Amino acid sequence: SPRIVQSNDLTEAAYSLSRDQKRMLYLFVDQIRKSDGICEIHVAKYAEIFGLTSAEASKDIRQALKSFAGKEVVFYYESFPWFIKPAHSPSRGLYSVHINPYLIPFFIGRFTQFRLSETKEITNPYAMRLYESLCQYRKPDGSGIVSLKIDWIIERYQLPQSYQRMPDFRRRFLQVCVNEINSRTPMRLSYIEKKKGRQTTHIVFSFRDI
DNA sequence: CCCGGACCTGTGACAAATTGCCCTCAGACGG
DNA sequence: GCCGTCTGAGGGCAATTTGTCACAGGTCCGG
Ligand SMILES: [Mg+2]
Ligand SMILES: [Mg+2]
Ligand SMILES: [Mg+2]
Ligand SMILES: [Mg+2]
Repeated sequence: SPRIVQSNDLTEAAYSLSRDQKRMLYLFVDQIRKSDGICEIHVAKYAEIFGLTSAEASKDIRQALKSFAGKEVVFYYESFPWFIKPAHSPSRGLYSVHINPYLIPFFIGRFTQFRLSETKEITNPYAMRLYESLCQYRKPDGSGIVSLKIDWIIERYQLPQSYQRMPDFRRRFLQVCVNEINSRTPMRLSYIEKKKGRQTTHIVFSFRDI
């Protein structure tokens, strides 16, 4: 199945994208890498890849696409827009898109890689971003260990402000996303909290392959 | 000493957003 | 050439999940 590879600069960039937008983003990165920035998406191809109907596929592409306008990317800093022209459909069931050509070197570079089947069942976009960043530290054999700082998680993934209250961080982001990964990917994930005084400062993740 | 106050935790409520579903009807094609 | 079928572009839904905040209940500080 398709092998995603991506620069670590993208794995650790600051942005806010939905699940549907990240799914499309994987195919753009795949298309670009297999080579001006103009990519293409076929409704019927998207539907088969993610086990959707043609109807529900069309709805996902259309709304994702019009929601890209105004979206930006920050590499730690420098900010860029994803698109430099609105999307448009030349043919029925087919969409044409214009990626910011200045993003090309950030896609292809110290790199991260995973098969697309590993992620196509994750629903929460924050849970996707976590699985990508763990992959960045994965070994050939399938294990790894990493400590991520809570302030850095909040900035890079752009979690909403009420998750600055730690019990909400635990309840609505950490537990759910560890649970999706353990239920929806071939990984098996555990964690422990590092504290300093009263504040929790980092989360230490350990994982292996099933 | 115990207070009021500034921290921290977890849970119950509700509001706002997203999920996979359902139905309608015109476009493109082929036989 | 007309029509039957597969597409996909629209319009909606209720059931779940995600985002937000009040309040109970712990500690330690300082005065
Ligand atoms: Mg959808
Ligand atoms: Mg009393
Ligand atoms: Mg009680
Ligand atoms: Mg009290």
